[PDB]
Amino acid sequence: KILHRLLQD
Amino acid sequence: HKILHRLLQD
Amino acid sequence: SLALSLTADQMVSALLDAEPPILYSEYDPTRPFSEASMMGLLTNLADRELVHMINWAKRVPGFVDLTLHDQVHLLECAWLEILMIGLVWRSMEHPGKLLFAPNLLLDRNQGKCVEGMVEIFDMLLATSSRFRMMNLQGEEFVCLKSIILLNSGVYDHIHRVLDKITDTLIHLMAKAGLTLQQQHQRLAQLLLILSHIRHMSNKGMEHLYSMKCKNVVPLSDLLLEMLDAHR
Amino acid sequence: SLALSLTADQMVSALLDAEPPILYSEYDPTRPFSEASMMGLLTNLADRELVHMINWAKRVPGFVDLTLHDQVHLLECAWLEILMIGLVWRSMEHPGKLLFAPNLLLDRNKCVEGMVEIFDMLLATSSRFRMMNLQGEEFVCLKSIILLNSGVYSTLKSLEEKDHIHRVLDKITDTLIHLMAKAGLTLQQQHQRLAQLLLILSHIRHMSNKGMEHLYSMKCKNVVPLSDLLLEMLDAHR
Ligand SMILES: CC(C)Cn1nc(-c2ccc(O)cc2O)c2cccc(C(F)(F)F)c21
Ligand SMILES: CC(C)Cn1nc(-c2ccc(O)cc2O)c2cccc(C(F)(F)F)c21
Repeated sequence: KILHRLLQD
Repeated sequence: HKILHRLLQD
Repeated sequence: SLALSLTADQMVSALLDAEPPILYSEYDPTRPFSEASMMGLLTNLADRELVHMINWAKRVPGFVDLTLHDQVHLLECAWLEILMIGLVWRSMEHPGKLLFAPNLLLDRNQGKCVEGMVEIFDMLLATSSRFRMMNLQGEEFVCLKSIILLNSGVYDHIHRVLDKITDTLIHLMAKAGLTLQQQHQRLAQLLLILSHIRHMSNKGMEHLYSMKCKNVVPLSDLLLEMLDAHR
Repeated sequence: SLALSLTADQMVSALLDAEPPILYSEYDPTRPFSEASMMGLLTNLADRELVHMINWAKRVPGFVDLTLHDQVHLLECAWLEILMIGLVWRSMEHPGKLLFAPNLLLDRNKCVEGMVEIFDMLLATSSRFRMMNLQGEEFVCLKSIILLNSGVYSTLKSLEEKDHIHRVLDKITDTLIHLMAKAGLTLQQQHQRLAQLLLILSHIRHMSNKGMEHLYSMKCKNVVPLSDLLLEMLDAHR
């Protein structure tokens, strides 16, 4: 999940 | 002509 | 425009007296679990409520000052929102349930039998719960409903009337003993819910359209013309 | 939870500080565009803005206190509304035009079919901001409200997170009223302005919903390029 990953970064 | 147009008239 | 010369109490009285009645569904003992039976009952209900909504709108201060075309535009834009806010209002005392009519209480278990409906049901239920937890008052409700009528299609008279309704909402909260701080916080909370009501209307409108396509349930000419306006 | 303990002025400076940058489009006057190419400019632009929106969101007080799943939900729900209010804000001083990017300023004249009405709606919204003389301090508050509000409606957990969002929302309301009071508005003018501002979010939700509908339409027509992220965002609404 792209958004999920970006949020974690 | 719309039904609405008619209903909105007294 | 008479609207602007009303006191807060007069505005509230006007709005209370304009209230449309609470309508009943067909009196069959059958709980709908099918797309056909549920849509049958909801469209007939909406059909009959629309006629009352129209004559209610005419009694909203400031509304009748608009040209006929503008009146048409506002109702075409707002009608489902208006039906929905009424729905969640009367559903307040029935947690977990949607009271489309006194003889038509639906739970999410029935909405989950119609494709892509359970989502909107859950949103309606959450909005109802929200109104319940806020102790929403009938006088506040009618202000909110009128705000929807005037705001949703509004794209100077309308703006001034809308300001007047805001004054009226504040008046009511002040009359209920709320502090100035609680007043502006409560105003914000109520107004933010209008965005959710708008969201639910739009998703609902898409649903109505798919029914017009999928057919099966005949739609009134009025409903068709309303739907057609959102397209 | 920091946010709860920020003063109104602290809240505002925090929000101002977190403002995302204004990105450029790939518009080129010497290059021909189709209706689809034109839209490609906007989807491409939107895709790039999303990464910055994610960073901005983390700097909105209270947001980082949320679970990761709740954060993604809010952004999935609110992203287009947030792009749109940003658009409307930077377009204020361009009557009759929308400033998608500094190198992409458009009047209503390659809008497909029905897209034009959304365009008119954004125009209307912008001129609405212009007539109110919307202030940046107000703008950033409104934008933070969209983020927290547009997706808020089992466990709790769940219920517990909701209340915290509500608390943050009350805070931003206090901040708005504080800004207005400082600006010299009477109490009546404060409540009215607050209401005028919040009712505009209804129209912004509406424009967002219509936009999403067209976005799904473009995916199906499969001509205008949509990023993998925009696709995923789109799926969330469906
Ligand atoms: C999720 C649905 C209950 C929304 N809805 N609500 C209603 C509805 C009917 C009466 C009322 O008082 C309030 C309503 O929301 C409705 C009516 C016709 C069609 C629909 C449809 F599903 F297509 F969106 C209606
Ligand atoms: C102006 C309209 C093209 C609406 N719009 N605006 C934007 C948009 C893009 C960037 C931005 O900063 C602000 C925007 O409103 C947009 C993006 C993707 C899709 C659409 C769509 F047409 F489908 F609704 C978008």
